Amino acid sequence: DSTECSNLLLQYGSFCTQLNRALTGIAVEQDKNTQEVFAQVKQIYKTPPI
Amino acid sequence: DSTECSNLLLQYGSFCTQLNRALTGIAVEQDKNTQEVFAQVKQIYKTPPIKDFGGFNFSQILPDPSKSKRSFIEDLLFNKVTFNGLTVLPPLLTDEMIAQYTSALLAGTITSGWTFGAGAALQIPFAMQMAYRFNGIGVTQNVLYENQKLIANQFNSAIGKIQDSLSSTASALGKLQDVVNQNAQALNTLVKQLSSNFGAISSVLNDILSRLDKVEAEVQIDRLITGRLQSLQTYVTQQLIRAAEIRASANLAATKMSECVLGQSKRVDFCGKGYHLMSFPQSAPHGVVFLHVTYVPAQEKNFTTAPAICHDGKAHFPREGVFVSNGTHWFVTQRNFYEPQIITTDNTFVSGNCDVVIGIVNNTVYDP
Amino acid sequence: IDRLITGRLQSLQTYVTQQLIRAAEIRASANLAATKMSECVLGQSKRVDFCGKGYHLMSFPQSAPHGVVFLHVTYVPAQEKNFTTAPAICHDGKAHFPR
Amino acid sequence: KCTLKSFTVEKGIYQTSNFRVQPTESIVRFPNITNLCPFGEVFNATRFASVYAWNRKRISNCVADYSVLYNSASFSTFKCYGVSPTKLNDLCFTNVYADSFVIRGDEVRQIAPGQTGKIADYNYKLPDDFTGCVIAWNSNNLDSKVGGNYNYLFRLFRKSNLKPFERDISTEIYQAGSTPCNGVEGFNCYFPLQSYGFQPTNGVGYQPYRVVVLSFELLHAPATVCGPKKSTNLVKNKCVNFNFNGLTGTGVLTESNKKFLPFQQFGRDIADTTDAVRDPQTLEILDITPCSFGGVSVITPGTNTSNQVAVLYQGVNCTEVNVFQTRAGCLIGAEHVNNSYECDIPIGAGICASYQTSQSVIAYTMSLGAENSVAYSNNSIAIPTNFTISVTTEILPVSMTKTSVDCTMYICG
Amino acid sequence: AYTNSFTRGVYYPDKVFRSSVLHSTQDLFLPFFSNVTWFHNPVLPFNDGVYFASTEKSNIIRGWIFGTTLDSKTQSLLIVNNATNVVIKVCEFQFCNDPFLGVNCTFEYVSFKNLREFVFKNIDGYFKIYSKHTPINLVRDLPQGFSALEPLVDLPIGINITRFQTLLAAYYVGYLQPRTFLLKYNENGTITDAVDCALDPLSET
Ligand SMILES: *[C@@H]1O[C@H](CO)[C@@H](O[C@@H]2O[C@H](CO)[C@@H](O)[C@H](O)[C@H]2NC(C)=O)[C@H](O)[C@H]1NC(C)=O
Ligand SMILES: *[C@@H]1O[C@H](CO)[C@@H](O)[C@H](O)[C@H]1NC(C)=O
Ligand SMILES: *[C@@H]1O[C@H](CO)[C@@H](O)[C@H](O)[C@H]1NC(C)=O
Ligand SMILES: *[C@@H]1O[C@H](CO)[C@@H](O)[C@H](O)[C@H]1NC(C)=O
Ligand SMILES: *[C@@H]1O[C@H](CO)[C@@H](O)[C@H](O)[C@H]1NC(C)=O
Ligand SMILES: *[C@@H]1O[C@H](CO)[C@@H](O)[C@H](O)[C@H]1NC(C)=O
Ligand SMILES: *[C@@H]1O[C@H](CO)[C@@H](O)[C@H](O)[C@H]1NC(C)=O
Ligand SMILES: *[C@@H]1O[C@H](CO)[C@@H](O)[C@H](O)[C@H]1NC(C)=O
Ligand SMILES: *[C@@H]1O[C@H](CO)[C@@H](O)[C@H](O)[C@H]1NC(C)=O
Ligand SMILES: *[C@@H]1O[C@H](CO)[C@@H](O)[C@H](O)[C@H]1NC(C)=O
Ligand SMILES: *[C@@H]1O[C@H](CO)[C@@H](O)[C@H](O)[C@H]1NC(C)=O
Ligand SMILES: *[C@@H]1O[C@H](CO)[C@@H](O)[C@H](O)[C@H]1NC(C)=O
Repeated sequence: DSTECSNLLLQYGSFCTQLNRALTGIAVEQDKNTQEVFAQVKQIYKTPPI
Repeated sequence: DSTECSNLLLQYGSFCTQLNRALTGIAVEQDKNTQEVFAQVKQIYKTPPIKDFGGFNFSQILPDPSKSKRSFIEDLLFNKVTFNGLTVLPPLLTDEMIAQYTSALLAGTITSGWTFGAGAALQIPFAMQMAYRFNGIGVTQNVLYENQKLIANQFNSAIGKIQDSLSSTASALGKLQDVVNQNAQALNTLVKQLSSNFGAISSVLNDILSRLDKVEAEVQIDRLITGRLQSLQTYVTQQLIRAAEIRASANLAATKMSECVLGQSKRVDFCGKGYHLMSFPQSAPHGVVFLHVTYVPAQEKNFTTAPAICHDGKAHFPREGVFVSNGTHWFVTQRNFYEPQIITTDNTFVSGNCDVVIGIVNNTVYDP
Repeated sequence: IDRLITGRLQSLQTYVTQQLIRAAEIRASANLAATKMSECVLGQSKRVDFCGKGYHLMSFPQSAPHGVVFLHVTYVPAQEKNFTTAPAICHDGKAHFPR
Repeated sequence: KCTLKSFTVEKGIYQTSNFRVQPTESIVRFPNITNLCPFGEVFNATRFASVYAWNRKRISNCVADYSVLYNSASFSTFKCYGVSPTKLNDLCFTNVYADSFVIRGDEVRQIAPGQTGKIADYNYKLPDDFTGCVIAWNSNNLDSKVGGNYNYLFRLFRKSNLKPFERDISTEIYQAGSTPCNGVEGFNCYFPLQSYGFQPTNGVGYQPYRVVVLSFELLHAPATVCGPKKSTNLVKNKCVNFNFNGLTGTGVLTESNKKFLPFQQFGRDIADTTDAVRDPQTLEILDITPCSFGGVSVITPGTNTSNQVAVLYQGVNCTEVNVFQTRAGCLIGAEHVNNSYECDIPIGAGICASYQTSQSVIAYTMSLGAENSVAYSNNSIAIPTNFTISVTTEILPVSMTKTSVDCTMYICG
Repeated sequence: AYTNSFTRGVYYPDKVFRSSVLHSTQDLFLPFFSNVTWFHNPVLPFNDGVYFASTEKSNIIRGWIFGTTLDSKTQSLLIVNNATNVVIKVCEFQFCNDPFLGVNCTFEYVSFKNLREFVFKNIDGYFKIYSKHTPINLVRDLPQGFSALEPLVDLPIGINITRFQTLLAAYYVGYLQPRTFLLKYNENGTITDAVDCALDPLSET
């Protein structure tokens, strides 16, 4: 949160935005990986009381 | 094409040679990925001049000769998916060659079943091929021949719903569109990075060479070289990571070609939901589409059941199928379709006496 | 010296990044070879074209430098003849199907 | 062989180089040469100043063609200081100044950096660091007269010497003694101005000259005086180097259907690339296209077989470069064969190449396999009467060579 | 008195044609839905730059003065419509303490029914002017809608400006601020719409 540094970092162009976009793709994939394994069942089946 | 810059770039050595070698490996792999999905047919099989397929209608997945020579559904698929030293190289197989491969795979499947994958294509009538696929899911083949018009109508109707979906929406094609979008965004980012200073006096290389004398210009140009070389190393690394994912997807598609199209898979959910009958390949931009045909059971009834039955002190078990009761009588049925039969000495086998089995029930076994 | 350090460190980071990407391709190939050992050597696979072309009978592993070779033994049908065929036959007003 | 760093080459297609169409010539275009600085009214006008009271012109907001001075034989002397005169056609300045006077031919030598003597001391002083120009011509034909010209004066006397450009025009009495002046001469009291009295009979150092002195400054405020822009003819449909308004580049220039608004000068692509321009002289919109470029690939059978090769100029049209055009590029040294085979060496877009029979590299459309109409009917089956046991080989990679690096010994050692 | 700016005060930021594209740019812009000071002639701040507009059918407003003192001690810009033609000068003017037109100089230049709108900014020694003119459905307040101001002149003056005043009846003054805008260029290369990227979270999106 230095403004003096931040205005120099703007001169490097897209690098900062494409690092955030890469890590966001990792994060959205982790929820997809979890759906593909567990969310296969259509209905929440229950065992009988006996 | 600045010669003052080009002679400074010599100081970095192998870097541009090994970036070009890395992208050339990605480019050669895309032809290999394609060849392994589509070139699974030894011969360009073709369908007969008359369509005597037992009431099944493939006209919307077969080639249209009035048109490339794509199917009607392959035309819907091809409609719905949509120089700073940069070049695009053509694929080795043209879209017309990919469509001849899907045509041959489809024609081999319809005219000879699973046999063209194992050796020579052996012809079989299509209703007799479908009867073998019913035996493959554990349904007796008389269930096909006694329902052949219903089964053919349910297939022809379900193929019509694919056309209606692909005419009206692109929601499932987002997988192929995302591959087009990601490669376009990555090249636009690489080109936009030529507008950046990286700390230099200007992002324009001729401008530096006009504002400054030789030794001062050389220090400013090395910042553009450093930032542009890093900008390109970032692109090539991301294309290497992205190609490894497309190769995993192409290996999966090549396995679905062999196991779902050239065969009948026993593997649960591998060829869609329900019990796999057969599937058909259709070509798409940068991809394949499989139309997976499956048997889904539809209208269940409850029955009382037993593991075995007692007769003359002998315990009888069903040879295939399961024992069921309608509340008064006892029958044996096949497991996947209700077709009750009288319990007989040739529907069943004996093993030991009535004392051991938990939940055995008393009945006649008829001896023919 | 900082110019040499910077360029040599970038040279070595490029090598290690490409060895990580290349090792992931070799792992996928070793996982495939370990699956072919179980399903083609320790069993008989019904999966089409998993253990060579034709109907799989058995396969034999042979070692090679940095790899494995599978000798896949398959049944290929060889000399077909044409016949007339029927789905069922009529007898005493009833349909018979092949068992 | 040099691309692969080897004396032996295996069968394949290898990229060895990049092709790039070179610029045929250079174009330069700037707006029509206009708003020239008013130097004709400084140098070529009728009247001229006395050296005690020089006329200064301020030159601004204009283009200054110094070549009209330095190439002209119209002058008895021309000089520039700190800057070469031919470079003044390139340089641009916030302000420029021209100082003008009539002076005797000897006292012209006092018109130099940091000078001394009656003109430098009491009429016109230049600093020791003076960067600028001096232009002088004999004016005995204009400024001398029979019986002596009374129009032209210098200051002989003053209380103290002038500072650089100190434009004192006073007639005040110089005094150096106790008797008061009261506005007139007397004991140690002197009237400051004297006539040169120029006569046409005079020797060269006593003849009149007209002189102009030019001074330049570039400041934080933008350059209002600038070098006159040269320009070429405009060349279309060919690869050229170019410069429009100072926007430099290289490419092929073509007539276009783009509809720029009247103030717009350049056109840009989605990714900031310039893809059109307006010609600043005749206001056409020109599409800019890159000069043709692509990889150069050498197609070879192995050197164990032969030394023959074919060459592919990737994505290039053969017009830019047997010779054969393909969608993969211009293909040179391969015989086009229109009977198809399995792909030996892949070229792209359905084309492959092989070395075949009298022996040459050949290029062909690849064959996908033999055709077969399967003998289907709703009534017939084929059944195998025999088998072959087949043994097939599959090869799989399992491991790499295990490597370690001491990063401190690689980098330093 | 104060009024809403709506989506007014966008101008073409550079001399570049772009077509059927969305271009993102940072510059001194009048922020969307900001308020503007409304007048029916004080000395005013200039700040980073000014948006000015009036509703007109009668030529009441003739010109402007710009500088630090706007008076005698140092050079100041003067801009005046001399009936047939515009006249611009940058003299050290010894003119009135409360100037109007009744019912040395280092540079010089010579060129209700409607809303007439102008933008003034003085970046790195150049005085920029942009403008537009339109018919209007309302006389007393700024018209809701979109049109972009086109550059008139780009003057190499190099004078320090911190204040301005108008020479003479409704007119409005707004101040530019450093902002990022996303500008929509149509097939003719005209700016037809914009997003002020700091207005609200949907505009950031
Ligand atoms: C269980 O199935 C049997 C048929 O196999 C049913 O028995 C028949 O019922 C009809 C009248 O509904 C009689 O005319 C037949 O003579 C019966 N056949 C035999 C073999 O007995 C029986 O009704 C069914 N039970 C229930 C509860 O539905
Ligand atoms: C096959 O399906 C198409 C599409 O519904 C239809 O046009 C055609 O007439 C059908 N042909 C037969 C023989 O049913
Ligand atoms: C089977 O019986 C139970 C109890 O009557 C009922 O809840 C269930 O819905 C029945 N299922 C079918 C297929 O009829
Ligand atoms: C089911 O449970 C009952 C008791 O509720 C028992 O009598 C019967 O033998 C059991 N049958 C089986 C198959 O377990
Ligand atoms: C089945 O039959 C035997 C012999 O009659 C009898 O002993 C037994 O109790 C019967 N079991 C049931 C469950 O009715
Ligand atoms: C089978 O029948 C077809 C059609 O008559 C014929 O082309 C083919 O040669 C026959 N023989 C075999 C062995 O398939
Ligand atoms: C420049 O001069 C040429 C002379 O032929 C004339 O045709 C053209 O209109 C002029 N353009 C401008 C912008 O003054
Ligand atoms: C090659 O260039 C010529 C001349 O411009 C043109 O007629 C031809 O169509 C071009 N062919 C290809 C494949 O680019
Ligand atoms: C190519 O095709 C033409 C007919 O279009 C034929 O006459 C010619 O001999 C063929 N050339 C080669 C070298 O195959
Ligand atoms: C089957 O094929 C073998 C060669 O593979 C041949 O020797 C043998 O005679 C054939 N048998 C029949 C019955 O055709
Ligand atoms: C206009 O903005 C100023 C400064 O933010 C504020 O003092 C004033 O109350 C506002 N007026 C209206 C009507 O919004
Ligand atoms: C674009 O320009 C053409 C004339 O060149 C004009 O007809 C059209 O209305 C303009 N606007 C659009 C949106 O095409």
